[PDB]
Amino acid sequence: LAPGASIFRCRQCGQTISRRDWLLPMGGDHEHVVFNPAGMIFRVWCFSLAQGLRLIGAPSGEFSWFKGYDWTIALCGQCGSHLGWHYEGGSQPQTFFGLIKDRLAEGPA
Ligand SMILES: O=C1CC[C@@H](Oc2ccccc2)C(=O)N1
Ligand SMILES: [Zn+2]
Repeated sequence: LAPGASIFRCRQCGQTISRRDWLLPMGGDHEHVVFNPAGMIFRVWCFSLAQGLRLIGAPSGEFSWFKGYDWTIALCGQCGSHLGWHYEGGSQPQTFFGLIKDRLAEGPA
């Protein structure tokens, strides 16, 4: 009854992005802490599915945090906030989203 932790929205604008139900335990955990080559740390949650994003450019394998996957930058389709990455080109699953947990807001359906 009345769950308050069902939907993830863009923290900056409220755009609908994903659901707790769609969390994906990649390598046995949904949470992955990673750094980019600029040394920025991200707490990434893996989702099987997401919506309301805009995927920018073509995939790159360069410095992929997930073995066998190529990444594309995922912006909030509404406000342009960088919310994470779409991963593709791999196996089991072929694709998923790695979203930056602190750039989302969790709340009711
Ligand atoms: O899996 C990923 C996705 C983002 C990616 O960041 C950059 C990669 C190359 C150059 C600049 C940033 C990364 O390090 N790993
Ligand atoms: Zn947004």
